[PDB]
Amino acid sequence: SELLVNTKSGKVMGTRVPVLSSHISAFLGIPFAEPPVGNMRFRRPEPKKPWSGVWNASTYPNNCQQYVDEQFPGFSGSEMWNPNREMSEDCLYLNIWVPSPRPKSTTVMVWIYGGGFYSGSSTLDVYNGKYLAYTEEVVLVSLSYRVGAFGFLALHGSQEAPGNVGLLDQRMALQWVHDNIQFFGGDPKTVTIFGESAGGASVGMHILSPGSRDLFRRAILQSGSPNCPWASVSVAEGRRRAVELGRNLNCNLNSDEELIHCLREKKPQELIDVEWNVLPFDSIFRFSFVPVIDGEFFPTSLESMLNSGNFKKTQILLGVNKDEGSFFLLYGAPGFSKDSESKISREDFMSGVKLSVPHANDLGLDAVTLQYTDWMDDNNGIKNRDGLDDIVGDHNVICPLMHFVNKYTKFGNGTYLYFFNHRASNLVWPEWMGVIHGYEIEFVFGLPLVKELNYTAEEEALSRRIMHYWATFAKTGNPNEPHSQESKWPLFTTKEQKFIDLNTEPMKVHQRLRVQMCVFWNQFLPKLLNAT
Amino acid sequence: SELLVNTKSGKVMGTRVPVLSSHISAFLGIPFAEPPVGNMRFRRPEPKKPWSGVWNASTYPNNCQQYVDEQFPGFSGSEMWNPNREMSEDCLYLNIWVPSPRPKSTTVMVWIYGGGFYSGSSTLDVYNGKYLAYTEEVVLVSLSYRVGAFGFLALHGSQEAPGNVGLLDQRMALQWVHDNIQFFGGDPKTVTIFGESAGGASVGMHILSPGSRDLFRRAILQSGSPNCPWASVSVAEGRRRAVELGRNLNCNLNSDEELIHCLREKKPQELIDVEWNVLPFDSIFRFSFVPVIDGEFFPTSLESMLNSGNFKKTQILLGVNKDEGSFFLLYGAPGFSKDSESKISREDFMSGVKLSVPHANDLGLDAVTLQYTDWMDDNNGIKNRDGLDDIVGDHNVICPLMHFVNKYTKFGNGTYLYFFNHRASNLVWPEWMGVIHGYEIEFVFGLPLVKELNYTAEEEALSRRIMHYWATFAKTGNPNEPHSQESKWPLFTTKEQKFIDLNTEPMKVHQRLRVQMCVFWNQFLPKLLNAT
Repeated sequence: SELLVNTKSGKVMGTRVPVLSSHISAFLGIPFAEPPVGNMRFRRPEPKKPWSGVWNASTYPNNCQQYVDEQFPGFSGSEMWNPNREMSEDCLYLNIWVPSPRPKSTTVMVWIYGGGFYSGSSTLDVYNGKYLAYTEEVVLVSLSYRVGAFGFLALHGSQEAPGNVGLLDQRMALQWVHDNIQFFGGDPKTVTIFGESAGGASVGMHILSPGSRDLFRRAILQSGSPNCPWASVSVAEGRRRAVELGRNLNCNLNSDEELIHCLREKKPQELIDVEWNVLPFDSIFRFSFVPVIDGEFFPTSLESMLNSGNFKKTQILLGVNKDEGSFFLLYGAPGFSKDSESKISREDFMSGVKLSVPHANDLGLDAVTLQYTDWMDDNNGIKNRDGLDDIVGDHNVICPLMHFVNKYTKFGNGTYLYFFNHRASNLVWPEWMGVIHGYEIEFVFGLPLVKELNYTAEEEALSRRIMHYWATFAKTGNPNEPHSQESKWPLFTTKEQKFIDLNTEPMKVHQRLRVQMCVFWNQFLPKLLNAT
Repeated sequence: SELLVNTKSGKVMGTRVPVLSSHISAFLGIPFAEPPVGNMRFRRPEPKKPWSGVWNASTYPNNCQQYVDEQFPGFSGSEMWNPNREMSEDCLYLNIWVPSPRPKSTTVMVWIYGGGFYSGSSTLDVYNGKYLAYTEEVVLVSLSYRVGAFGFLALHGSQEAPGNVGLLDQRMALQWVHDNIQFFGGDPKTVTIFGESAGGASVGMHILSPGSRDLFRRAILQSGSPNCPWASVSVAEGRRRAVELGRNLNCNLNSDEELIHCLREKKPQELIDVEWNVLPFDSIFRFSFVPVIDGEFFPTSLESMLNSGNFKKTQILLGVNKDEGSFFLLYGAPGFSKDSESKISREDFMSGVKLSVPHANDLGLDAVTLQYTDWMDDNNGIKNRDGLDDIVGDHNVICPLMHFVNKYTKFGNGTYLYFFNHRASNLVWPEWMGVIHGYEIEFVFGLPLVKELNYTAEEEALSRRIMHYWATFAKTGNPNEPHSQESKWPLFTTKEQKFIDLNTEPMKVHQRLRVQMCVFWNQFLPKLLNAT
C-alpha cells in the first residue's frame, strides 16, 4: 500500500489527502523521540523506542506546551499562530507529505517553525506542506521541538537541565530523516532545512554546531539568523533566568538539584504563567528561554565561529521582510494600536527606542535616536512610527542577518539573498504594519494557489515563483533553472553583495541591503557600548 | 574744508577719492592707539596721545606683523589676502570713508577683518569701503588689531602679556569711533560692527564681553561666531603654547618675566617663523594664538554666558557660505590639489577626518566618518571630497554659528539668517572648492559694481541687494525696506528658524539650516567625547 511505510522505528500508516483537485500521501504525527515527560522534563531527548504493529499517522499530533497569545481574542491575524491542537509535553513528532505516486529518491525539505523559541506548532494551517510537496514534487517534512522553559531552561553544569534541549529535539528529528526518509521516497543526501524567525536562527545554529552539520545538505533562513540579539544568552544569564523562574514559583534555590526537582513537580501552565517575569530588562523582541552558548552545542562564541569559518560550508538561501518590527511594537510599545494609524509622538518615539535596545546606555540610546530621526520634521507622527518600525527590524532581524551572510559568504559555496516586500492583499492586520514578520511564509507554502483563500492572480504567480525558487535551490543549490529564459536571481558575492526583491513586480536586483543602518548596528553601536 | 576734520585726538586731513564716476572723502591711517612696540609688545593698548597740527590721513597705514602665505606665489586667489602694505608692529590705525557732501548724523558701519587671528589687513582691495559708503550713504570704518603672538600671546596672571590684547585693540578702535565719529558725520548711537571669520568671531566676542557692549548698536557676523572651536583656548592651553613658543626660540623659561623679556628682544619675523610649531595636534583650521577665556574680557565660559543671556541684547544679522571648508583642505589635507579635481580615496578621507577633528578619540573619529559616509558608494572620489569639505565647514563654521544663533535668539531683539551659495563667475580657485570661505566679502563691499573687475550683471545686482540689506539693517535693525514690494527676508525665530539663500535666483526661504549635522556636532559628538 502507498500509505504503508516500514521504517527503522516500525511501520507507519499514512492517509491520502486532497490537494488542488489531486492527491498526495500524508504521514502525520510520527514520533521521533521518547515523550520528554516527568523526570525527563528539561533533559536531552532520547530516541523513540521501536514499536511493533502499525503506527496510525493519519492525524496531527499534539503541540508542545506554550504561552498562548490572547491579546486579540477571535482575531484571525493572531490566532493563526496559536496552537491548533491540544497542548501536551508529549509533543515530539514529525509530519511528512509525500507525492503520489511515491518517489524513489527525491529532494527533501525539512521545515523548522519559528515563534521566538517560546511558541510555535508544526500543525498550523500556514505550514500545511501538501501544496509545496504536490506542486514542486518534493518530500516535505515538518518537525517539532520543545519551546519555552521546557526546551531551553539552562542550568549549565548539570545534566538534568543543560539547556539547548529544544535544539537537540530538532537534531533528533533531522537524525530520523537522515536514517528513514529513504523509505518515503526521499533522498537523505539531499535534504534542505528551512525555517522562519527562531526557526531561521535554528537553521543557522545547525550550520554552526559540529553535531548537526552532517545531517543536512543545504539551508534556507527566513527572517532569522543564529547571531540575532534575541536568539541566545550566556550560560550566566541562562542560569540567572532559571533561578528567577524558580523564585517566581517559590522553589528551593539551595542547589540545582533542588531547583530542578521543584520545577519538575509543577504543571506546565504554572511555568508558563510566570515565564515572562524573568527578562532582565523592560523590552520588546526579547524572549525568556532561548539557546545558550554552552561550549558543547556551540564550541565557542558565535562571532569567533563565524570569523574562523568554523561551520558547515554549503549553499544557503536567505532573506528578510520589509517591516520585521511592526508586530513587536503593536504588542509592546506605547502609542501603537491595532485599530489606529499609530502616529507616534516624540515622547513615545524615545520611549520605544529604550524598549528596542534595552542593553544600551544613555549615549547608545542617543546614537540610535539620532540615526533614525529626521530633524527637519521631528514631530511627524508617521516618520516616528516608521522610524521605530525600522529600528526594531534592523536591530533584531535585518542587520544581524546581513552580518551572518557577509561572514558566511567568505567561506561558503554559494549565497542567494532576497528582500520580501509584498504586502498580501488579504491581510487582516492594519496598513501601518506593512510587510509583516512571518507573512512571506504563506507564499512559501503556497496558500495563494487555493482560490477560497482570496489572493489575487499576481499573488498566486508570486507564490509559484517562490515555491519554485525554494525547491529548485533545495534540489540543485541554485534557485534558478539552468537554461531558463526567466529573470536570473544573481549570486550574492563578497564583492557585489547583490540581492533581489520578492514581489509581484518584474525582478529588480539591488546591492548592499540596508548597508547604512547595518554598519551602524554591526560596527559602530557595539563599539560605542563597549567603550562607554 | 570737507577733507579737514577736528577730532578729540587732533586735526586730520583726508583725501578725495573717485568712486563709480563720483567722489567721496577718505581718511586713511588715523592712529587710535600708541604704537605697541618695544616694552609695549604683548601689552594692552594705550590711547593715542593727542597731537598738534594736522594728521595727514591720505594714505593707507602699515599692516600688523603677520605670517604671509606663499603657498601659491603670484596667484591672485591667495595673494589678495596677503598684506599689501609694509608690515610693522606700529599698525594700530583705522580708516574712514565719508559720503560727500559730509553727512550730519548718518549710520556707521565698522568692519573687523578676519584671518584666523593670525593674519589680516584693513587695507586689502576687497575691503575698500568707498563703494559701500558711496552707494548706501553710510560712514564706513575699518579698524586694525594685532594678530598672532603679538595680539594673543597669553600668560594669564601677568600684566605684561595677559592675552586678548588684540581684542582690546578692536575695542579701543570702537571707543574712538564712539567718541569721534560725530565729527565725520556719523551717528555714534547707530554703529554696526561687522566682520568675517575671525572678524565675525570677534563681533560675537564684543557682544559677549561686558566692556565692549556699550560701544555699538547692532552687529553682523559673517562665517564666524565666538564659540567656534578654533576661536579661543583655555588659560592653561594659552600658557602652554606661550611657553612652547619660547622653547622654539631658546628662551629662558624659569619665569613669565624671563620668557616675556626674551620674547620682546626678538625681531617680529623670528616669532612668526616658529608660530605654527606650538599647535597641540596635527590639524586643519586650528591657529596658534587666539583669544583666551580669561575671566576678565570673558566673565565665564562662553557656553554659560550664552545660556544665561549674559550678553548684549540687540538685533543681529549673520550667516555662512556653502563651502566654508575647501580652503583649509586645499592647504593641509592629503589628496587635495589646486590644479586637480581632488577626488579623495577612502584612505585620505579618514586621514582628513583625523585632521579635521584633532581632539577626537577613536570612537569619535568613527562617529564622524559614519555620519558623512554613503556606504552604498564609499569609494566615490567626489563624494569623499565633498563629504570632507562638509565636515570641515560644519564643524568649524556652520554648526557653531547655528548653536550661537539659537542661543542668542532666545534673548535677542531680532535675528536675520542667510546662506550664501553663489559661486562668483570670475573665481580663480578651482571648481571643486565651490562657494569659498571669504568670497561673499566682495559682494558685501560691492566690487561687482566695477565693470573692470569682470562680474556679470546678475552678480552686480546681487551685490546691490546685499549691500542694501546690510546697510538697511545697520540703520534700522531690519534688512528689509518698510513698504517695499520686494521679497521679504523673514525674521529667524526660535520656533520657525527661517533663513534665506543669498544668490542670483529669486529669494527662497528655508528652515533649520543643516539641522541634521548640527545636532550631531552640537549635541551628540560632544556628549560622546565626554563620556568616552
